[PDB]
Amino acid sequence: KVKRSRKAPPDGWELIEPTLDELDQKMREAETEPHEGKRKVESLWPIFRIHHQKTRYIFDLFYKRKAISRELYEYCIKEGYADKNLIAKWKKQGYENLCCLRCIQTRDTNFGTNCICRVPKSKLEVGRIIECTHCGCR
Amino acid sequence: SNIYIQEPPTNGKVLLKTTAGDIDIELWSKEAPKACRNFIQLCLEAYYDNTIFHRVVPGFIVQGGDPTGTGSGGESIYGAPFKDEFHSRLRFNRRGLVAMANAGSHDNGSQFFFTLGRADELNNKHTIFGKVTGDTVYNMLRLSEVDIDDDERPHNPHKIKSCEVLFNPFDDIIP
Amino acid sequence: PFDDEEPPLDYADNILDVEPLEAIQLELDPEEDAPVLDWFYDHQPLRDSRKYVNGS
Amino acid sequence: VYKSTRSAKPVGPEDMGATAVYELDTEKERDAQAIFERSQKIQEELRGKEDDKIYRGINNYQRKGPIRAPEHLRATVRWDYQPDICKDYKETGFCGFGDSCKFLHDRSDYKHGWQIERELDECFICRQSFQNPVVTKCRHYFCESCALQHFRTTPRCYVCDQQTNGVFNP
RNA sequence: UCUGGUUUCUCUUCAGAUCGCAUAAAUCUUUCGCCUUUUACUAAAGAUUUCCGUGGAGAGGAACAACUCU
RNA sequence: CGCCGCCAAGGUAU
Ligand SMILES: [Mg+2]
Ligand SMILES: [Zn+2]
Ligand SMILES: [Zn+2]
Ligand SMILES: [Zn+2]
Ligand SMILES: [Zn+2]
Repeated sequence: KVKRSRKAPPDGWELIEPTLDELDQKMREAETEPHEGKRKVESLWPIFRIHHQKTRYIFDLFYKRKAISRELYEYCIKEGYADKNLIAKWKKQGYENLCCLRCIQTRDTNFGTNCICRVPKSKLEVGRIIECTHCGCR
Repeated sequence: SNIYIQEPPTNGKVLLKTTAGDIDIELWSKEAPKACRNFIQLCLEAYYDNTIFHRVVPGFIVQGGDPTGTGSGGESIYGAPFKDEFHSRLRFNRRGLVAMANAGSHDNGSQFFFTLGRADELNNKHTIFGKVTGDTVYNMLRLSEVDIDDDERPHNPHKIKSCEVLFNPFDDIIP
Repeated sequence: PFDDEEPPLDYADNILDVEPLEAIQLELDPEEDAPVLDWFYDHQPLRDSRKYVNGS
Repeated sequence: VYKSTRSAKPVGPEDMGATAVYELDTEKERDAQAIFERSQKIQEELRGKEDDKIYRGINNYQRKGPIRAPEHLRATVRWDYQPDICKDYKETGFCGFGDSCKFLHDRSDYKHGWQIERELDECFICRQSFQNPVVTKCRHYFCESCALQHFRTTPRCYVCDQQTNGVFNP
């Protein structure tokens, strides 16, 4: 695959290589299929979901578990297996169960506000199974 | 020149011997990993010995890969049939192509077919995973005789006597 | 390089895993090109270094 | 049967057509530009010699002409379907311009290319069995007793009322 | 002992400096050269803009902001 | 001391 860093990266990359390879294969399988049945945007939900779970895997691999080093963490950010600005949003106090970056953009919404995905369910009304049209669910 | 072969380059080649002659099938292992994997595995298991060609539609298709000879016997080495793997550069615009035979959804096993012409009705429906090197395509053009007795299954169908593997990437084992 | 009635190669499943072969990549020897050896072939020559460049 | 060579190399070149040579005309060392270059060169070398009569060839007694094709190129071909036909001379027989019209003056109304393209893509009287089927003067195959009862009805035939004239044969 | 700040992202007008150590097109008004009428034109001057970028300035954050210039 | 490299509307009616 494309590595674009000529690094021959250090430890530990051999233990995350088949896991992230399987996540890349499932991301290709979520990219490949046609849009029949999936209406307009719900074919675009699982690629956001799998990038979220890949970034969360690197997130609790480095911050929570403290097993992988900082150099290979910055390497995985620089290559494309993780984000740089999204983990800075996960670093903040009030939220780390975030969907993706399309609910924080207050001018993506024409009414000048955040989405309904970033709302606590206990203060929202009781039974509604609402899902974000930009991000996918909550 | 202006011939424009219009196909991605191949990787991996196998030899297949029938009573009609020798066929050197070269595969697209990169553009179709699982189908080529199943094909090289069933060639390495010597699974296609005594396998006959049970369906001939002249000018359109000639089907093989059935150890039973009825048109429904297909057993992959995966336990379950695998997915369809399509490509925009791999279409049915010519003869000499090899594709897994399908019956609707993601159902592909040992059951495959050679092409005999223009097959535009099969586009985005079957998994192309290989072609045949020319100077040997007439050994499979001898497979299309009008001796069929029915829509399929002629009198004496040709059988595969051996299946050699000339190049073998992603090393596998027979079980 | 490619004929008519052909889509432009569909860069999702063609060469996404294919590595490039080789660029020009002139071999610089050490002890004569030693300060420039680490960064002469880099799309950003100096970007994340406040000693030589301004910034990003 | 066509036996194979048993090799791992594929069917053709590795570049898949990236070095098309376009050798339709005369090749590089034999082209007229190369002949003119050789003639010009040997006229540049032999200068102090004054008629040494080894004569060197035909053109050497003392890049224009056939110019070399670009070897790295196919010409971008287009199908010029549109004809220039004198319609008023074709379907009518009199063009108003006479010989001053720029078009063809053709009258062959044959098929064009696109038309070929979109054409290539696609007893009885009693209604019983033949109880002795027997004939009359005028081919009318009747029965025996049924035609006897028919003659008892009318002296003529049944299909076209032909004059049987008492003539009834097998 | 007190004094205490480089980058990145968004508005804010001024530009008179080879604003850019280089340099595109269009319009008008004239002179030409191909020209049948015109758009495509030729190439010189005069004067306007458009456009790819740039210069210094007011704020709001964030990025090691606490390393430390003072 | 070495110009010059060409498209279309103008015609087979509405
Ligand atoms: Mg007029
Ligand atoms: Zn969220
Ligand atoms: Zn999201
Ligand atoms: Zn949302
Ligand atoms: Zn005319």
